[PDB]
Amino acid sequence: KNIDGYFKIYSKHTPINLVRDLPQGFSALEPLVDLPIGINITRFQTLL
Amino acid sequence: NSNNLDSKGNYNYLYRLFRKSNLKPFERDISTEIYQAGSTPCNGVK
Repeated sequence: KNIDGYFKIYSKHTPINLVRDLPQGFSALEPLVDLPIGINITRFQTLL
Repeated sequence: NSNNLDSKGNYNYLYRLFRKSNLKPFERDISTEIYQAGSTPCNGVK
């Protein structure tokens, strides 16, 4: 998430076992870090 | 006042006199393109 140049990150890790579908279980991610990024992001690419 | 600090004469202080849209809160814009105040596309034309 991003607001007024303040980019926020949330995350969660859980043991699971499914092939292609997301798990039916319910879980809430928790806030991780906030930085004044100062860029109104409109594009992104995951790096491998 | 910074006359004793910034006034040499000094002209290295600039401000954007023309922009096609107003800036949002705490927004910045360092665009260098020639302002197209008319329908004529000023793509390098002055």
